[PDB]
Amino acid sequence: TKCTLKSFTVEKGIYQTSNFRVQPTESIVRFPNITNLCPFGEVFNATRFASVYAWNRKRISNCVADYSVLYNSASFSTFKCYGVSPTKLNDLCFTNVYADSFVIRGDEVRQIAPGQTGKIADYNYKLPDDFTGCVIAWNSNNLDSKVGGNYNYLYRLFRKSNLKPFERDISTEIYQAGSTPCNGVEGFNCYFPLQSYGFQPTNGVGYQPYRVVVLSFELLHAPATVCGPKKSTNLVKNKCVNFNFNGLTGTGVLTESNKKFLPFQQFGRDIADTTDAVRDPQTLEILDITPCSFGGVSVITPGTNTSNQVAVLYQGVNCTEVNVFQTRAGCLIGAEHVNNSYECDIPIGAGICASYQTSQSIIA
Amino acid sequence: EVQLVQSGGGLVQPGGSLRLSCAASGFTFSSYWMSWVRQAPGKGLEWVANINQDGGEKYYVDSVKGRFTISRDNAKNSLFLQMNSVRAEDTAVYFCARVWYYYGPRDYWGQGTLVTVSSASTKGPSVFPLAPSSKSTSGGTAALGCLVKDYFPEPVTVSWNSGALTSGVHTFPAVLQSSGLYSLSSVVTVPSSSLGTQTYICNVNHKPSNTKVDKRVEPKSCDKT
Amino acid sequence: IVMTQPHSVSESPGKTVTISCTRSSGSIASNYVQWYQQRPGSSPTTVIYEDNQRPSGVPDRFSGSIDSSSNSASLTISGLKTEDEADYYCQSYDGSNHNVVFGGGTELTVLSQPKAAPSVTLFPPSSEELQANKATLVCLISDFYPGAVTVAWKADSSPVKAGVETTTPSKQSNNKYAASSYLSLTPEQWKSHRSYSCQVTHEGSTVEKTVAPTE
Ligand SMILES: *[C@@H]1O[C@H](CO)[C@@H](O)[C@H](O)[C@H]1NC(C)=O
Ligand SMILES: *[C@@H]1O[C@H](CO)[C@@H](O)[C@H](O)[C@H]1NC(C)=O
Ligand SMILES: *[C@@H]1O[C@H](CO)[C@@H](O)[C@H](O)[C@H]1NC(C)=O
Repeated sequence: TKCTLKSFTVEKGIYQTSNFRVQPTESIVRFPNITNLCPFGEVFNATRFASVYAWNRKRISNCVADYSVLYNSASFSTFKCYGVSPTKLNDLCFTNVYADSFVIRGDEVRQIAPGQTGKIADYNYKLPDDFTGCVIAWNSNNLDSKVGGNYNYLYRLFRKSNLKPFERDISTEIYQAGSTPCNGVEGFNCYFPLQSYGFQPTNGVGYQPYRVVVLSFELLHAPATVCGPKKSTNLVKNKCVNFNFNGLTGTGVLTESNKKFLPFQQFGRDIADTTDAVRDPQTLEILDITPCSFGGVSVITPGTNTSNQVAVLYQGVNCTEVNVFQTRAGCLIGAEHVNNSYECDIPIGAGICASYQTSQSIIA
Repeated sequence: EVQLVQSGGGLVQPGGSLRLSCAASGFTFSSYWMSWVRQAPGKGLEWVANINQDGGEKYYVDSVKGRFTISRDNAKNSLFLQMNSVRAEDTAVYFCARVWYYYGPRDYWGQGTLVTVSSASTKGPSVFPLAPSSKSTSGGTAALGCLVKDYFPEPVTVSWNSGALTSGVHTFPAVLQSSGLYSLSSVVTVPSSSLGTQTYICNVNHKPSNTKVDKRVEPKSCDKT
Repeated sequence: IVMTQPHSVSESPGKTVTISCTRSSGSIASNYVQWYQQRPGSSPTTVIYEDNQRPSGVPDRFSGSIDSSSNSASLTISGLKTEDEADYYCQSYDGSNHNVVFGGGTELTVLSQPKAAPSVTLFPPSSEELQANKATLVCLISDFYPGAVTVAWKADSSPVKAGVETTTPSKQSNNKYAASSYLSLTPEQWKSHRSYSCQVTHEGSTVEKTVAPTE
């Protein structure tokens, strides 16, 4: 009070000193049920693949691509990534996901990698240098043990032109050893650009169905369309917190209310265009919003000449969010409530006045 | 924050077995796999078995396939590993560790369970000194000690006169001979000045039995020194 | 399938010495490679996982790479000091039948004790244990830095090695060892050999000492 009034001796009265404010302690983040799961199931266990070179591409759109099902299973065999860190895939949003898939054998899993080129570097699907993604290759020897060794996934071999990153080597050009073109069926040094499958169940361990679904990522300037789910905290009530709901973000308490919103209605506003009601994302309960307690601090002093003990008056605040005596204008901390009525000496508000009487103590 | 504990076994025998319990606490025990890894004395690490979330799949190794039963109760957040028909090569310390993801390492390991198979149960053995006479009174480093043989447990802490004739003791662990025979021996350094001055009396500290018999050593002072 | 790994390795505080882990079948670039550290007398701990990356807490001196030449791996452990002298293991998921294969281990140590020749101290049997037929042979040696104890036994006429067994050394006060030997004896055949020599070639001399069986 002396610091604000710029003096050393003050007289009787109620002086304004400062303005206190309660700060939010914790933070609550609420997101609704995780719906619209990305259909990543059909990418692994489905109908047969077209061919090795004729691989099919499946783009990704706005969805919820959860990764807790890929690196948490045992049906796969290889999960070696190339700088992806699957432990943090739930907190990373991408825009371009390439769900390449084809059929290879057990010995061709090694030849398909950015660090090991060769047979699959210029004759079939090639991989770039960066290749932000993980290779998913599992042993498909569960029911792909048909008789006769059906060779329908014929991979094109001995091709001249090198294959491009994320492309297909579709070229019906016969193998020419360096002579005149035959333009026929295995003529003068001619070989049709096709190789024979047929990895029968009684052929070998290395020659087995090993359908691999190659997966990669790519970032662009477009907004994040594909990303994993988000987290959610526990609901708290009757406390000045900082809520972080789906669309709203602010501070204030979150108590119960008797208001009833329409099915489509989510938010809630007052006459002065201020947020005062919110709806729970997870459950169905209208949560009321009320700003936390603020206001100025006033002191009731009997004058530094007589004595030096003073009181404080937190104006407008309840006495639970701060001897103590709840008045109609705050909580007068530092005074006793006497029943005898006297003349008003120091005005406080709503009739209640203070004075320095008898052992000497501030009365209200 | 994650501090796992496990117990439930101090000694086993062929035929009769027990069930190891790994108490899961600290972290969230509802989104992680579990697997057991044992460690043999003087060897590396061996993968025992794996387990799914609650009851999905119980992957075993071809070594213990048919004589080990693993279980996991996701409700009470506990991991139970019951044994049956314990073999001879199963003498190893088992560790409990959670799996971050099926293709990753183990985040937090347990504390270890001393599960050993040993016959020749608790008995009272005798101690025999060394009596350095022939080529240890003046040749090389003069020293002497004791020898505890054929003792079942391992609580022995060989001292000298209960802290009255100590001059530097370097005691090394014993070794199993065939199935239950352990030969423990201690050694203390002597400055080669009190060989015929004060007779040494080695004392044993066997907790189960009472091996308080201080066997008198016989220094052959008339042969060499 | 087995994971090969060198048994022991020792050097002085200075440059780095990597630890190799060569596979036997399959590809090394098909799954991740982890390296655990097991302190003597406690539980193991993870140092490096996904060798191309490294976790927090562990200093960045511990590095590792992937060698797809012959399906092997390397753990370039830099900054060799006293707080890193422990054991390390190799691990990589390779078994298609849901089997986690581990390595063999290592004995990476440091060099702080000078070179010294171990003394040859043979202890003959006594009379108290020699009641009817009972005795032992103690050829405990001390004052030696390397733990690779290499001793021999010969009853003055033949290198008797039946039931050969050595004693495991323990860490002494100033980083020493007390590796001894315990060879099997003959209870009812003490008169077959009237002398017993203990030879040792543990990087030093080869002097042998003889004793008397019963006197
Ligand atoms: C296919 O694989 C998925 C793995 O994402 C698994 O959840 C599902 O049960 C499998 N079967 C079918 C019929 O989708
Ligand atoms: C889905 O929404 C309902 C509606 O309140 C809720 O009870 C349930 O807990 C939600 N599911 C999850 C997984 O949060
Ligand atoms: C202040 O808080 C108390 C305690 O909950 C409550 O009973 C009272 O209604 C609140 N308001 C006032 C003006 O006292």
